Amino acid sequence: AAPESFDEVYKGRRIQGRPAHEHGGGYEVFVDGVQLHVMRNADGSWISVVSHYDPVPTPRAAARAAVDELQGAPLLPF
Amino acid sequence: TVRKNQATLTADEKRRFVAAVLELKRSGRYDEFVRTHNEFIMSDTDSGERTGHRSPSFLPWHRRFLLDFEQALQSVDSSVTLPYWDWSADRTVRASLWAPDFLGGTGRSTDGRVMDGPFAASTGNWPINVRVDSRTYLRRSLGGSVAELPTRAEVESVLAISAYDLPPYNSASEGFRNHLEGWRGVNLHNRVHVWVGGQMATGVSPNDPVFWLHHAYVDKLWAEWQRRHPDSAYVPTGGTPDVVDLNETMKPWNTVRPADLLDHTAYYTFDALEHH
Ligand SMILES: [Cu+2]
Ligand SMILES: [Cu+2]
Ligand SMILES: [Cu+2]
Ligand SMILES: [Cu+2]
Repeated sequence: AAPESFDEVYKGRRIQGRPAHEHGGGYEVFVDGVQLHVMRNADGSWISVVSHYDPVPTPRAAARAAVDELQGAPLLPF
Repeated sequence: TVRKNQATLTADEKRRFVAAVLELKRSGRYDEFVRTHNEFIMSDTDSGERTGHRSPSFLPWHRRFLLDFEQALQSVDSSVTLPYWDWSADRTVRASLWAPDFLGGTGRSTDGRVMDGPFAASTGNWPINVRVDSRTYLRRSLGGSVAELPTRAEVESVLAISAYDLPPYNSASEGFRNHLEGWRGVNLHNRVHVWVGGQMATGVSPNDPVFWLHHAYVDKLWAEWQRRHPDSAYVPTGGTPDVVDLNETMKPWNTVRPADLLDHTAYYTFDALEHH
């Protein structure tokens, strides 16, 4: 099965995840309501387009890593 | 064309490489390389079609992408070739790579902005246009997100792997390609992207000109592996769904196969490449 959904405020920003030029993805992540491209690796880990060489265990971890990367910057829709 | 270790370029060579890169940026050509790479990074998946990354064609695909970029550079200045960055050796921020006469240094701590070198946003000459967030300036955090670049010993461990790639031909594979790419093992190529940080850690990593020098050394390590293993060759060799087999053509070009790219000497040589 896909991971569970999530919704929290992380470093002042709303991150959400939910099961569902770029790929499939059976999972969607948003940062302040803007979709963040994320992808699942064969081993179960996740990456996003702003950390695409750095596997993290879960989609929330990928959302949080994107907030850390963005340093307050609005995401652009993909 | 000879590809040289960046650490050995003369002042004139550095100057001409920087100027050719900036002219490709000015003319709009540079950004379309950034966009091509991001499209493939976002579409290559372990369970579906995969061509530029996480798959056997990661190496020939980047070889041809770098050849496209080198040819575009040469269209501006035919003397210029892509240099390579041996990150096993030049592993500190004090490498001349990161000097103001070449690529510029790390980003300031507030916002990651590169403040010197020819690609600093303040020059007016390096807008970040193909991007996934609002920021339009080049960013780096050298050594920020991972402490250390791969070491020579770590590279040697990867070069000793005899099989080119193995089923399932994706980020879970054993074999040389995936250990070089870095999804399994001590991690070579992926970890360098993470160590530079900034746009180099993202799907729009060719925004940083170091992308090319990184991939030129990854490409040299493929050549080195071929010399250590003359009895090993690209796999798979036919009929594999979702994966570019040896004699199948590759997107976006559609007119070239891994088979056409195995021998770099058809296109370029290195300043030094040990024999078998
Ligand atoms: Cu992706
Ligand atoms: Cu790539
Ligand atoms: Cu890369
Ligand atoms: Cu022999």
